[PDB]
Amino acid sequence: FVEMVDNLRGKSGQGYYVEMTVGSPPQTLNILVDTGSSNFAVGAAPHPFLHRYYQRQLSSTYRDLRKGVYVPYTQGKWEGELGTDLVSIPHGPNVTVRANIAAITESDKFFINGSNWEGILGLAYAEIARPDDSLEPFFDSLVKQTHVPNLFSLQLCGASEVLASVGGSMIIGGIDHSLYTGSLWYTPIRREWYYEVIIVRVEINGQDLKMDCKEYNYDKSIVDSGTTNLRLPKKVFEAAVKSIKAASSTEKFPDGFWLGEQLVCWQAGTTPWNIFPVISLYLMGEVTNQSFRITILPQQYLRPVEDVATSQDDCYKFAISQSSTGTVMGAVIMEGFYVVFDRARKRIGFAVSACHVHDEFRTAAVEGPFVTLDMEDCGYNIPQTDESRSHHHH
Ligand SMILES: COC(=O)[C@H]1C[C@]2(CN1)C(=O)Nc1ccccc12
Ligand SMILES: [Zn+2]
Repeated sequence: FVEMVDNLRGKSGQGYYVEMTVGSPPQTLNILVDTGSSNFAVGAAPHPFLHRYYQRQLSSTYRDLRKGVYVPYTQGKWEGELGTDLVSIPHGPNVTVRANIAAITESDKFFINGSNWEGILGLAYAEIARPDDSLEPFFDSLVKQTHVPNLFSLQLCGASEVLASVGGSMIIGGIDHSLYTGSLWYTPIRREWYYEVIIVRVEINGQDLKMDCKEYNYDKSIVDSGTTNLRLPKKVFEAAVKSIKAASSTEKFPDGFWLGEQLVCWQAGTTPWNIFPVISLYLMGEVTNQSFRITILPQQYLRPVEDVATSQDDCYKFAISQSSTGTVMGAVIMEGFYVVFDRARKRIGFAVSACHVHDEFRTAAVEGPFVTLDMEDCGYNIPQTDESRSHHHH
C-alpha cells in the first residue's frame, strides 16, 4: 500500500489531515481524519481561518439534497447544506465515489487558525451521523460503490515561530506490515456508533488504580483520531494525576501544568523522562476473560512545544485531561500504535508503531494475553432518554 504511506500531515495538536478532491473538475481540500464522528463536511464559504473552500457551483457533478444540517459539539459547531458529489483520495485507493457532503456555510470555534485543513472526514458509523442515521457516511459509500475492503488503518507519528509538523499514514482497505512490529491484538467494537471499546484495567507504572472497572468506561470509551489528548472520566483523571504526580514528585510543577494550561521546561536534551511513569490500558480481548495491554510513555502524554522566548529549552504540555463524556483515546494514545479499524470483523487492532517516539530504556508496547477469572462487566449503560427512545428505526 506504498502509495498511501505518508498521506497524512498536520501541525502538532491541531489534527491530522488527508488530501481529497471534491467535484468535477476536482477541487483539492485538506480534510481532517476524525474517527469520533460520521459526517463528511467541508468549508463552503469564506472564513478568516480558511485559505480556500468548496464551491458547489463550479462542480458539474454536484447535486443539492435541498436539506440543511446542524452539528454542535461541546467545543465546536458548524452548519450547512447537504448534497452529493464525486470524491477521491489522491494518495488513497485509485477510485472515485459519489458521497454525501455537507457544505459548511457557517461555524463557530470549528476551524482552527493555522491548522491547514478545510473540512472533516467522519469515519465512524451511521448511528451518530447528522441530521440522522439515514445520511450514509463516506466510508460506507466507498465500500458499497467500490471493491475496497471494509477496513482502514492509521499510523499517526512524530510529535520556533510555528508548531511542529506531524506526519502519518491512512491505509484504506488493508494493513501495511511495514508500519508495525510485533503482534497485532484485537479488542471488540462494543457497539457500532462511535468506535466504542471496553477498558478492563488501568495501571500507572505497574500499579493498579483499583477502581470499579465501569468507572473506566463511564459513560463510554472511544478511539478518536480527531481528539489530541487522552481524556479520562473525572474520577479516573483524578486518580491518574495523583499517581503521576507521586512518580514525578522530585519536580514541583504549577497547578496550571496539570490542567494542561502551562508548559514546563528543562534545558535542551536534559528532560528527566524516567521520573514520569508509563500508563497501561488493558482492553477486553476477543476471548472471554482475556485482555491485552497497550502501554504508553511520557513521550506520548507530554507534548513538545517550542517557546519563542526560551527556545533554548525543551518545553512540554500535559496532554491528559478530564472528561464528562467518557474516555477518549486520542492522538496521545494512537501515536504509540498502528491502529486497525477492522469494521468487517467488528474489532480494533493495536500493534507497536514503527514510528512511535521513545528512548533507550522504555518503549510503547502491546502485550497479551492477560486472563481474569469471573471477569465482571466493565461496560456502562447510558440512561435512555424519552427523546432517543421515541425514535423509530426503519
Ligand atoms: C464527538 O465528536 C467528536 O468526538 C469528533 C469531533 C471533534 C473531535 N472528534 C469534536 O468533538 N470537536 C471538534 C472540533 C473540530 C474538529 C473535530 C472535532
Ligand atoms: Zn415508524
